[PDB]
Amino acid sequence: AALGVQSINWQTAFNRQAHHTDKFSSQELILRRGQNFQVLMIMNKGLGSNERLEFIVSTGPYPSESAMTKAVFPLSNGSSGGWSAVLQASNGNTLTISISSPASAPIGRYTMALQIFSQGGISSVKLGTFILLFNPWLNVDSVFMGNHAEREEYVQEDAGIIFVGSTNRIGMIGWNFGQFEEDILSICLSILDRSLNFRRDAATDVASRNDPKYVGRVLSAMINSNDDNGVLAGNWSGTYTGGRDPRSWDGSVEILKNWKKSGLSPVRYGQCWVFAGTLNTALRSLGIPSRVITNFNSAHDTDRNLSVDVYYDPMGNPLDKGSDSVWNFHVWNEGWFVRSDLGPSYGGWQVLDATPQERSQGVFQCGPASVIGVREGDVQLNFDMPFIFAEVNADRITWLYDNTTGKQWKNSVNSHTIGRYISTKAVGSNARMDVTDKYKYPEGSDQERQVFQKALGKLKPSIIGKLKVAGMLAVGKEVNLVLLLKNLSRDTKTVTVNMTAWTIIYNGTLVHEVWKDSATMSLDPEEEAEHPIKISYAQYERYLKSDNMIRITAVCKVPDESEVVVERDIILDNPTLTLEVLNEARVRKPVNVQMLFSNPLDEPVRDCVLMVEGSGLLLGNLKIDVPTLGPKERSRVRFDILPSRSGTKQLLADFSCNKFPAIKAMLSIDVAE
Amino acid sequence: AALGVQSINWQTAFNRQAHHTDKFSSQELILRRGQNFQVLMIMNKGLGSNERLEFIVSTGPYPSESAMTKAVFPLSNGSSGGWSAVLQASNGNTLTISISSPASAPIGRYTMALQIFSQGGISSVKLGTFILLFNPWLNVDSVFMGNHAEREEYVQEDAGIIFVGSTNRIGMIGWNFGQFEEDILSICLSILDRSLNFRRDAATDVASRNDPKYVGRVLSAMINSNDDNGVLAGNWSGTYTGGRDPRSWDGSVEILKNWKKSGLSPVRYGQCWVFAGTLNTALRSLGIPSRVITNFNSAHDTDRNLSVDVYYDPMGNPLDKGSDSVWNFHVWNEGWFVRSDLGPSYGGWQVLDATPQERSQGVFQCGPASVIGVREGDVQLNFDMPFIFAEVNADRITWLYDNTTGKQWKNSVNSHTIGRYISTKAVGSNARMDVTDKYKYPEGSDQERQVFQKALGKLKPSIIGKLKVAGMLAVGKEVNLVLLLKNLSRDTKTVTVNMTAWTIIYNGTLVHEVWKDSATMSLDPEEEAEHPIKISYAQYERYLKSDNMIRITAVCKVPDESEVVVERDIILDNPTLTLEVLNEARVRKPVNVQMLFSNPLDEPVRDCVLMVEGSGLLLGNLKIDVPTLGPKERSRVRFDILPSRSGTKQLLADFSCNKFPAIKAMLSIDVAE
Ligand SMILES: CCCCCCCCO[C@@H]1[C@@H](O)[C@H](O)[C@@H](CO)O[C@H]1O
Ligand SMILES: CCCCCCCCO[C@@H]1[C@@H](O)[C@H](O)[C@@H](CO)O[C@H]1O
Ligand SMILES: [Ca+2]
Ligand SMILES: [Ca+2]
Ligand SMILES: [Ca+2]
Ligand SMILES: [Ca+2]
Ligand SMILES: [Ca+2]
Ligand SMILES: [Ca+2]
Ligand SMILES: [Cl-]
Ligand SMILES: [Cl-]
Repeated sequence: AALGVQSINWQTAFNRQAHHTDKFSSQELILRRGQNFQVLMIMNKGLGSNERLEFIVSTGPYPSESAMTKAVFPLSNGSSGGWSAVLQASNGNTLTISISSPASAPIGRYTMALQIFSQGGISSVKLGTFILLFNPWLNVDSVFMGNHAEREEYVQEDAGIIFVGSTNRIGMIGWNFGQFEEDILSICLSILDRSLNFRRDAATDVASRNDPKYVGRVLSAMINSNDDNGVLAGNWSGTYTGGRDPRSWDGSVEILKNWKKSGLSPVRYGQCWVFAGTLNTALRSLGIPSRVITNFNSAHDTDRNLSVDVYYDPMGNPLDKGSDSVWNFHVWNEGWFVRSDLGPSYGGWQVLDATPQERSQGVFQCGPASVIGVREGDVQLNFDMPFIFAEVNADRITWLYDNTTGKQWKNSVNSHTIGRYISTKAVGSNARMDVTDKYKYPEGSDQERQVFQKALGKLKPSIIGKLKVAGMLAVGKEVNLVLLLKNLSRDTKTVTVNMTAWTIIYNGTLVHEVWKDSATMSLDPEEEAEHPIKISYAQYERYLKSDNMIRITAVCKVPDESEVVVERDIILDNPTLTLEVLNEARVRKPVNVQMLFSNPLDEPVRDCVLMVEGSGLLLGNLKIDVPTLGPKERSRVRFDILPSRSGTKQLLADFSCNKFPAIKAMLSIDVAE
Repeated sequence: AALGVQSINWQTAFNRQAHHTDKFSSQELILRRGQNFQVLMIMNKGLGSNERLEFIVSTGPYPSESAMTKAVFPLSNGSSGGWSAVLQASNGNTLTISISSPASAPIGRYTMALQIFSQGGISSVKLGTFILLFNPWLNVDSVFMGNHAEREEYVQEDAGIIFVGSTNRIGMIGWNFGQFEEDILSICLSILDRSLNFRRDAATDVASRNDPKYVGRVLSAMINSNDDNGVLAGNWSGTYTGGRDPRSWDGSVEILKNWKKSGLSPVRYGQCWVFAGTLNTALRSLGIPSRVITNFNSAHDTDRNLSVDVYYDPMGNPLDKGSDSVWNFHVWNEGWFVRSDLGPSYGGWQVLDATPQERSQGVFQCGPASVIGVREGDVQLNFDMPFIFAEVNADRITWLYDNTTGKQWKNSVNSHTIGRYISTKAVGSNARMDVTDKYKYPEGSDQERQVFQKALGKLKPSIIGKLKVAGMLAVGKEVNLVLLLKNLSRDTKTVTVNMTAWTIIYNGTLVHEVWKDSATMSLDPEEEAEHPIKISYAQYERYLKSDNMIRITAVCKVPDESEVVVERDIILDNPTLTLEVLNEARVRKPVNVQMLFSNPLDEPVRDCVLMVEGSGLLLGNLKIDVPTLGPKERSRVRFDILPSRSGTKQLLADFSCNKFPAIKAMLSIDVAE
């Protein structure tokens, strides 16, 4: 009887454990390239001296050996370095075989078949399928990350922290990456089979999947629905009808599953941190060490001159006049891998940004950009460095613009305001890790100025004032500020002060004027004076958005002297939302939790919805409808979670209502077992 | 100045599109009879009311008006049914003329001249030439085929399917008719100027080219080199030195062009499907709807008694005795046209056979034969009905013959074995369409025997055994069969079993004995016995031909009882050969393809040649030399094809080496615009 296969034991638990892929909820054989895995093949008879087994693996719709998307190798001792199979032992008709794959193999879904040469004939049968990912544990793999602690954080951690807020009050929201949640790995993999690149040339695309630079750039494009039926639809208008307020999301899970479930229609809506969290999930799921980065005072230089313009009118009104803009903050990602295309000094963290800001080669894609290169100003290197360098270190010019006279006139230039407190979650904790020094030389140093010039070269008053915050700033309470002015001349001066307050979106989008006022003051030499700014809840509540941001401006003028513009963006805190576990947490053991929220307003809050999730704590997202809550009353909502993986877990919740959209809350929980 | 032509616009693109002749690669004006075409004739002046224009068309070496091979008609309305010219419009000196031809005009190359009567004189000038073909679109043309799908398959399709194999397992080979390839039409037209009929009387020949029955019969003679320096030299010997193995060809293109390239020397070598594929090409190019028919168990009755004899000796050897013979299968063609010579009930499909088996009027020609007439047994009607009727319905007599005693004796008579699974490619797909019901009444039905007698009238054991296949049959593997015997007697019987195994050509030609064995058995009443028949690769490899067929025979004798003859022809499969395109296919876009072949033998295969072709995919035939391939090794050959016509195309390959002649592969490819 001709040689043949009766069955195959993939020893999935054993291999996935050794390959560090055991956390994915999938039942599939998930492996990482460049590392051996062992299988048991039960034949119908003993391997004959004149018989031969040839293993065949292939990925993509057009597998070919020349493209490395297909390999044929014989069961023969020794490793060719690339694909190979070694007969480790024979017991009866069972063959213990060790299979090896090259460190540079394309990632993705593969099929394995067995060609059998026996008795003057040939037979072929499919053995099965498996998934192959990047290997951060393998020294020769481009995504190699040697340190244990870092690799765990940047690859194995599914709970994260993204910094937000403003440079004056940095905050943070929890984010459920959930790369191990059911179907997430599958969906992230399917993204590559849906890109513009794949539709253009599937054979070439699949072959390029052995490159983190290529995979990274594709994802920075596919995470946004722009140009390719990607995942997230961006919206910075303040009005999110037809979707969800970008701030209500708590993780990447619901986003990706909704994308797939909707037949791949855009998920509405997202803003930069949503794009980043989702991209991070994809990157970590595929094996590319990655983290999320927050840059405050992030500039969008559409001019390629490393300079951005902001405008105000004589009355102190901020204007949306230039195509460029400065965001309170912008979030993006960094992937870890060598850069064979740039050289040995440019490996390490690489910037990747799925937020659609600047078109690259016609489409909304961004990165990878060597962070090391950005710091040195080597903006001629791929990819998108001019733009990225601009985000972290463009100069900022303030202009005065009077539409009535059509006259425009330069006021000042700030070369240190843009690119501050660049942050990312610390390894092993929620602390804030400041990586500003990695993106650029110190502000005020001759070096950052030399680099700026270098980068650009490649691409080409009596009155002083200050806005100070007085007392708590929280949605529901009145806003109290103080404009402090001082006369630094030896002559008494008369200053005319025009002020305004506008609610804004975090990127700078102006929503509405909520307050304005003018005043004239008499200041003797050295005299210091102050003008109080009071904005009631009744005045700002109507036009305040989930960003809880307000732009305060004061244009001060003295006869014969240029205007003095005093700026300040303030952020009002949301009332507190709390989560509490009512007992010890143990895996597979139900634990009661309760949400607490007190309405600080004189009116009730309605249409209250509580959204809860957390990988390893709850399967998917829990949605709970909470009844109208009277003024000064408290809502107590109880629900049960069911831990599934022991360790330090993160439970996140969002509480949205008519007067308070997207109030966030997070609770760390230690699950034992 | 006298009236004269300045230039003429044949509006080729427009007229060919209307005449359904736009697919031919030629630059010439190709038209179909009975349909008008439009030309623009720019004269040197206006057409005077006293001037006159006479058009003159002519075809052949002796253009004659009474023979319809020459026609003179005035530029005046009133379509005289046949040739005519109508002045549709006059703009400046440009005359828009519409020319009509008769539905019964002779096909072929025509010259068109113009006679001008101006200013009391006469001038004459040649306008140009055009090609005129049959018109299956014209209701009054004898080749008319009203159904769209059928006409598209039988006239416009250049990719085909020919069924082969045996009654025990019907296979199929792809064939590239290529009627639209460069020079093919021209060559097919030239065949008519090279026939015995043309050389005999060119004047009458060309005049007769208005008759599809005539054109059809001529081609059935000229496709074979016999008697007239025709195209193909047949060879059924198993040895093809000095030419190509009949099974290596993939189409009619290479064949016709070679015929022309060699100064009309015979192309070596062909067998029935090759003659048929080539004839089919000629028929379709000239405009005669046609398809290829495969008849299994095809009989060659040379005695005209509708009976064929097969002989075996006592030792179980098949013998080559008697003029007749029974082919495992035989291929031929059917053309579609009315039969004015036979009557209203005999139109439709007409048998045409270019394979030289039986001379007709001393020439190797065959048909047309009304298929409807064959079914009815109307064998007195032209042409060659006795022979064709016998091919599909002759009775088979099995004889025993011992040359040592010179004695011969009947063993059995079979009236159902001849003419089975008569098949043709389905319209629009590669499915097998069985047309047995068109050639004869049901085997076993009273009618079938009524017609058989009618046709002939116009011309004038205790042991039962079965041969069964044990395991797969493939060139390289051993052959395993079993002779199953059973004694149906009430008394114990002793049976002597003599067996043999002969490699054969598909037509019955005996090549060589590769195995023989004898055994005597004693079987009790109802007892069943089995005798194993095992033939190793070494035993048959030396005598197996490209046909890959072996004839197994068993003559069982019991004292006082007649011999029981058990027969079984088997087909060994060739090792697999596959083609795979590595991307989408689009017009003018080069796309890579890969050939996959694995050597199953313990020895290497040499002289490896890969032949590839396919209309609309490659211009002509691609020839690739493949390096020697060691045992158990795989050959990885890559090459590019260049789609030139959108639609479903057919790629064909032939891989020949010393140990494996003519391995076939076929791949359907969808070419986008
Ligand atoms: C120079 C004095 C002003 C700076 C510190 C003021 C004390 C508290 O700091 C305030 C916070 O309380 C406030 O909610 C946020 C939001 O924008 O802004 C900070 O500057
Ligand atoms: C009675 C035996 C026929 C029943 C089918 C048994 C399964 C395989 O059938 C065999 C094929 O494998 C073989 O290659 C061809 C060639 O002639 O002949 C068939 O009978
Ligand atoms: Ca996109
Ligand atoms: Ca700019
Ligand atoms: Ca700076
Ligand atoms: Ca001939
Ligand atoms: Ca006969
Ligand atoms: Ca019959
Ligand atoms: Cl998954
Ligand atoms: Cl031609």
